[PDB]
Amino acid sequence: GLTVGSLRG
Amino acid sequence: GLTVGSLRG
Amino acid sequence: GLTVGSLRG
Amino acid sequence: DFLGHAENPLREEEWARLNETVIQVARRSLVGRRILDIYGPLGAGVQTVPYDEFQGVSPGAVDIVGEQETAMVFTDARKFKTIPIIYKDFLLHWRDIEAARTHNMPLDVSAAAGAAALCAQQEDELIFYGDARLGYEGLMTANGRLTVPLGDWTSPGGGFQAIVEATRKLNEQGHFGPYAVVLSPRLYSQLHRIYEKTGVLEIETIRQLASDGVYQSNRLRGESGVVVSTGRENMDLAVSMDMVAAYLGASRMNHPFRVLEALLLRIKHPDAICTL
Amino acid sequence: PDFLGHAENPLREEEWARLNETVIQVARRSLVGRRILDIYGPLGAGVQTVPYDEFQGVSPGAVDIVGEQETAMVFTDARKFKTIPIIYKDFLLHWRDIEAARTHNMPLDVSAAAGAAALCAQQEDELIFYGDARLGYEGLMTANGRLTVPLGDWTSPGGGFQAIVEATRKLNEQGHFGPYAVVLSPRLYSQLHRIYEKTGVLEIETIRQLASDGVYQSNRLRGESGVVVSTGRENMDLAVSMDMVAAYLGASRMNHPFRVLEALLLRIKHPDAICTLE
Amino acid sequence: HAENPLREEEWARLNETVIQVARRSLVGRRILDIYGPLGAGVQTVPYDEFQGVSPGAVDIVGEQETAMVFTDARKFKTIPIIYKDFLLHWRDIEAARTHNMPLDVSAAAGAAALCAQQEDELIFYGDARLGYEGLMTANGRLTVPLGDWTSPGGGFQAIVEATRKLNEQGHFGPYAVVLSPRLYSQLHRIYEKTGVLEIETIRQLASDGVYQSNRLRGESGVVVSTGRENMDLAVSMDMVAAYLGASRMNHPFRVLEALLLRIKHPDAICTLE
Repeated sequence: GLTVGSLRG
Repeated sequence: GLTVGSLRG
Repeated sequence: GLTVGSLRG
Repeated sequence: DFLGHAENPLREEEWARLNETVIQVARRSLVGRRILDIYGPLGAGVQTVPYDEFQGVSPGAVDIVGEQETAMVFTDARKFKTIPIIYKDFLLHWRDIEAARTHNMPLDVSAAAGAAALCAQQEDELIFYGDARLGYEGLMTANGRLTVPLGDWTSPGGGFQAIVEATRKLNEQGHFGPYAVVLSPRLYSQLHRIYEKTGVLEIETIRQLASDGVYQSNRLRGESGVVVSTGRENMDLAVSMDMVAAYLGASRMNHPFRVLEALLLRIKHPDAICTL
Repeated sequence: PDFLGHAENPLREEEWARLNETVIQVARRSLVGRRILDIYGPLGAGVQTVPYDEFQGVSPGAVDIVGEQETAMVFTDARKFKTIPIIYKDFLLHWRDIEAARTHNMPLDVSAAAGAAALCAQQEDELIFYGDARLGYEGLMTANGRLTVPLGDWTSPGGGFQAIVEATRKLNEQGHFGPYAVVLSPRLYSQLHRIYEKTGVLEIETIRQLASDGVYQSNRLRGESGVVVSTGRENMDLAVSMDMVAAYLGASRMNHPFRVLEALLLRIKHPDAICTLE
Repeated sequence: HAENPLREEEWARLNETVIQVARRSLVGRRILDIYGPLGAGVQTVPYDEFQGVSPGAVDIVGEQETAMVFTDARKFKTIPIIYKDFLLHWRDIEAARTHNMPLDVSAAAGAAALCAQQEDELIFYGDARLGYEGLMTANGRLTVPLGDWTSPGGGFQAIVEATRKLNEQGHFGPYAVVLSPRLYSQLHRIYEKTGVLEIETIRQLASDGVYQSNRLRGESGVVVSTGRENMDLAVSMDMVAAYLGASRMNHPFRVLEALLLRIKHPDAICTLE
């Protein structure tokens, strides 16, 4: 359900 | 299209 | 749930 | 049902009756469309139209070999103008719609007729006097307007003298065309006198002069009038959207609508207009 | 069976039913706050947090032919979320009592369950009337924003009536004129039942006629103290995520510890629907 | 008055505009792990604090007693909605469907940029009205001074002292450094004689990245021991455009996300003050 999401890295 | 239309003529 | 329940009525 | 935020509270027959009521009231109360040609329905997405403005008349050529340059100069930064939305809102009570479905039946659309009449009066106000904050020129407010004096219409024949002076000043700018006269209701009522005494009611003589028509507009303020040289090249009405009713969604369980149109007056030749 | 130590379940379904019936019966006899409070219903044990809406004042409705008069919306004034505590008491069942119930004494002896259920009910009423004061809960007697009338001379024949009438008058002028309930400490409650010289009528009868939702005695209320509450939903509420139930704690020294527990929170939506007698 | 004024291509264009602006803008999401999409119905999360550090090792042949690792005080925090609303004109939509085509979504880009900078502001300097603590405002914070950052190395020495303090609190491993743009621009200078810039010396000291954030105020920075165990981004719903229903035939939308920053260890944050 993420749109931007995780930006880790 | 036109609904009231031209009333000129 | 509502084992004891409401005692108001 | 009425509980709930339902789009389209009206049936197809009620929508058709609402729309045709709007059309009949607009055809009854629009004077600007009697004297102006329509550039044609551009679609509601067209928001801007070219505003070509011509300052002089350049006549045709007659010669054996057609080597004369005979076009308008078409210079100096061709303008565009935004087509405004002209609109009035009306309200239907939800219990009237619920009565139309079960109890006493015919849905009254008199508020639609009132809003259509006010949208038509706003269109005629835009045609004759423009809009200051949006920068629109009307027929009575166009810059360079050939104005004649309005002299003593309380005597019969003063109206005829005013219209022949107006058409003479229009003749001087090369606008020879079939004229239209729009007057205020005071001036139009003063033309309805048989006391011209060279004949018949003075408005018949004006109707021979004009030949595109003599009209009332109650938008015309005081004792005032306008004589225009009609035709698409002088002025028209750029109608991107003709007059229509749109649902706005329920506000307080009641049903508001908008009678709206999107049109702009394009004065291409301001010297084809003469006021008073 | 009993030699396998940590069995997951030491009771049969009928013994669980007897245990839970005992808990329900003792809690129904013991609880005072649930007679004046509606229940925001069973949220489930996995719901640990409840909305805590607070409403400041009442705005009137509208009378209109077409419904266009634009009255204000009741939504909340300050949305908070408040965690639902666990209210519990432990009891012990001796394992040979379960074995004897399976052989001799066929209904299981649940006296420790009944005592624990009474103590859990007492803790629920203690959280309803006073707060927790460590976990940031407000009781009916400790709600900031409540009203207060002075507790006059209740030894005189008519002081309790004057205090309750003034309390309902102050509740009425805050827009809370509904069925009132009065919860008194046992001292004031017994004082309302007194027969003086040429009494005529007990003061508790007048208070019971004025407080339509009942006049109650709670031993959790301390000293000479009491409370009048406009009793409905939209004033106050009991958010119950899990009602009173017995849970097995796993065996210790072959005996069976259980816990009677509930998870509930008192939600005071309108604090000015409370008038404490102070 | 529809429930949907946009076609699916227009919705896709609007949403990828919002996602592109957010992914280009967000800096807090580069250093914080996510607690998943919780769903819009989840509007409250546990806020564990873990400030107690009992030696913890049983360290016996058998089992002696140490205190269990738990929340020192179990509390919950409400997830705020971060939102910015924008308006599309209806004749613009009708023009995009018939006349000049592409359906300008510049208002969506501006709203998504404002919503992303509000998310970053909530992450670094949390809402004091709503009781949220940011990374720069968390009570229980390690704090090292900047010292002289206008030297050959003053930035690297501040990161060295910050990582020393974080190591002495038992917070190790990949560090992430977020600097204000003044400090981040200062560090593209020569410090060590091999010609490596001071930013890259810090980048081999801070393994999970050195970032700049325009929401950081003045000369300021933060070093974080990154990881889900130390701090978290509880996302109820990620950034999305919602239609609000037609008003005067125009189409108001809102870009919104629901998220909260959970500092589970306020010893894993050292601010460069």
